[PDB]
Amino acid sequence: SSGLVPRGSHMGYSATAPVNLTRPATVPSMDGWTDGTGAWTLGEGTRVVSSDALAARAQSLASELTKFTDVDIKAATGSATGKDISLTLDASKKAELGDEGFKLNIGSKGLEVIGATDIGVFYGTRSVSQMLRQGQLTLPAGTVATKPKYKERGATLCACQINISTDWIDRFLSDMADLRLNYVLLEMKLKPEEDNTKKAATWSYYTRDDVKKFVKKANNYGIDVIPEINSPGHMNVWLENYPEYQLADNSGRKDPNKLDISNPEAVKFYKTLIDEYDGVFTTKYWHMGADEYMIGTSFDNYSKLKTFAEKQYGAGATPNDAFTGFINDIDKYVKAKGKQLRIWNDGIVNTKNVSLNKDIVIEYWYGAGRKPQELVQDGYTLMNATQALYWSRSAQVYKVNAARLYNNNWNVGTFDGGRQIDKNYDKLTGAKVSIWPDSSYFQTENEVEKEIFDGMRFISQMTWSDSRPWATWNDMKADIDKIGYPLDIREYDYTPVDAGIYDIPQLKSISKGPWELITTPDGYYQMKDTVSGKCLALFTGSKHLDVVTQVGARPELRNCADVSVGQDQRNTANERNTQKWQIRADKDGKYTISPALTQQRLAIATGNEQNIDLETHRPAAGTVAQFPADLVS
Ligand SMILES: CC(=O)N[C@H]1CN2CC[C@H](O)[C@@H]2[C@@H](O)[C@@H]1O[C@@H]1O[C@H](CO)[C@H](O)[C@H](O)[C@H]1O
Repeated sequence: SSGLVPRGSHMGYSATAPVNLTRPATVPSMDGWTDGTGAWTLGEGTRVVSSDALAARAQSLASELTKFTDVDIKAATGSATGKDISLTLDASKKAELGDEGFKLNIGSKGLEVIGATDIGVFYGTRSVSQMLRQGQLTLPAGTVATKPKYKERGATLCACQINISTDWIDRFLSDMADLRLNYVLLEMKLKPEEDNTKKAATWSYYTRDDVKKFVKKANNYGIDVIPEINSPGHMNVWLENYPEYQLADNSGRKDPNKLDISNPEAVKFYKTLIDEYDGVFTTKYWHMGADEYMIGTSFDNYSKLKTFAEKQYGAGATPNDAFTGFINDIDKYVKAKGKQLRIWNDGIVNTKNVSLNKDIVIEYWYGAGRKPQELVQDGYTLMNATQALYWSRSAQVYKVNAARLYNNNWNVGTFDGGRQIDKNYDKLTGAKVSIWPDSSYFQTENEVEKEIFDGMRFISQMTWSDSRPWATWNDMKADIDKIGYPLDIREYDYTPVDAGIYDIPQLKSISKGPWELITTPDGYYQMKDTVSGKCLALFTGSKHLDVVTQVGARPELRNCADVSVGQDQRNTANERNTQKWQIRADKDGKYTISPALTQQRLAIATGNEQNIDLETHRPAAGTVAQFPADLVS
C-alpha cells in the first residue's frame, strides 16, 4: 500500500521547501518574481495584521480567507509574526508602485503586502486571495513588485433600454476588482425627476439610491464608474416622449433616436440630464457617446443642420461642423463642472470651420476615419475599445475570442481591424471589453456572466501585465479556472428556494395554483401552474430591444418551454427566456419574483403607482403585473 498522507505542514515560514513547489497563478500575472529560500504556510493562528487605518481591509481579507481555507483567520493590529499576512500602506513608494501597484514579500517575516495607496494595498490583497484559494496553503518564498502598464482597464457595460440588475452589477464589480480592472463605462438611465425630464422615466432606469450604492461599492474597489448618455444619436429612450426635441429630415419625419442639435431647448434638455447625473456619480468624467448619429441615413437628408452650421459657425460650415460644435459645446459645459469629456471615435469627422477640442478622450472602436495612427499624430488621447473585444447577446459576429487574441499577439496598441499603433504611445490610456445587449431575449444576464468570464481575464492580463507568461491560451485557461471567481460571486444566492411545489398568493389572479418550481442552469426558475399545465411568462407589452419594458405589463400562461437548454438554442430563445423568473430573498425572509429578462418585479397593482407608461395604460387594479421595484416598496 502507498501510504499516501497529507503533508500537513506547520503554519508560518519554513526554511525548507521543495525547489519546484508550485507558485499558484494569479490574473493579472505578477511577472519577475524573485524566488527566495523556503516557503510560507497559512495555518491555525495566522492572522491578517495591519494599522488602524487598514483595519477594514484587514478584517475583510481575514473573513474572506476564513471562508476559502476553512481556517479561522482573525484580523489584528500591532506586531506581525512570521505566521501572519501583513498589510502595509507606504506612500513613499509611489515611484516604484504608482497609484495602483503593490509588492509581495513572502518569507520569514510572513506574507507582506505593500502598497503606496489604499487601492494598491487592496489590489495586493486580490493576489493574496487568488493565490490561497486554489487548495494550496503553502506559498514559495520570495518577492515581487507589480504595477499596471495602463491607467484605464475594464469594460463598457451597456445597461441601456434593458435593465441589468443591481445585483448583477454588484457581482460584476467584485469580478472586476478581483482582476484589478478599474474602469466601467456604464451607459444607463438614471431615473429623471425634473418636470422638464420626467416623461423619460421609462424602464430601464436606476434610482438615485441604487446608483449611490453601486458607485460607493465601486469606489471601495478602486473602480471609476463613468456614466454615458449617448447623444446626439441613439436617444430613443430619452426622446420617445419628447418629440419636440427630435430631429426631422427634409420631409418632416422625426426620429426619436436623433436629438435636434439646432434646437437650443433640446441641447438644454441634454444638459439638464448631465446635471441630474452629477449628484450621484463621483467620477471626474462625462461620456456623451457621439456614435452612429446618422446610421441608417446621411446628413444630406437633414438640410436644417447645414443651415444651422452656416449660421452658427460661418459660411462654408457643414453638418459635420455642427456635430463637432455640439461636442465642443458639451465639452465646455462639463469642464465648467470640473469634468473631462469622453466620446466614441466615429463621431470625429472631416470638419471645415470647427475642430474638435483635443482635451476630449477618444475611445476608439471603429476603423473609420481618422485611422488610429492619424489620431496619434494629432495628439489625441486614446483608449482602445476595439470591436474584437465586443460581446453582443444577439449579434454573433460580436463574441470575444480570447484564445485567438492571446495566440495571435494582440496588445493594447492593436486598435480596431488590426491597426497597430505604438503600444507605448504616451496618451494611450488603456483598453476595454464591451458588453452590449442588442436584441436581448437570446441570452439572460446570467448567461452573459458565464460567457464573458474568459474575455475579462484576457483584458485584465493585457492591460496590467501586457505579457504572455502562459505558453498558450489553453495554459492560461487552466489557471484562470483554478483561480475562479471572487467570494461574493461564489456566495450569491442564485436560487434561494428549492425546486418543488409552492403556494403563491401573489399569483392568485392568474391561477389558484399551486405552482411547480424548477431551477435552470443560469440560476432562474420556471413556474408551472398545476391547474392549467401551462407556465408563467412575461411575454406581452411594449418593448425595447425585443424585451418587454412596459411598466405594468401583465404575465400570462403559455405552453411550457424547455428551460433546461443553453443559449445556443437561438430558435426557441424568446419562449424559453420569457419563462425564466428570478426569485430573491428580502431582508429578511420574504420573496420577490422578477421576470428574468425585464428585471421589474411582480406586484399586485394598487392603481397608485406613478409612471409615464401608466398614464397611457394601467393594468386593472388588484391584478398582478410587473413594475420597477421603486414603485412597489
Ligand atoms: C459605440 C458602438 O459600438 N455603437 C453601437 C454599435 N456597436 C457594434 C456592436 C454592438 O451591437 C454595438 C451597438 O450595440 C452599439 O450601440 C449601442 O446600442 C445600445 C443598445 O444595444 C444603446 O442603444 C447605445 O446607445 C448604442 O450606442
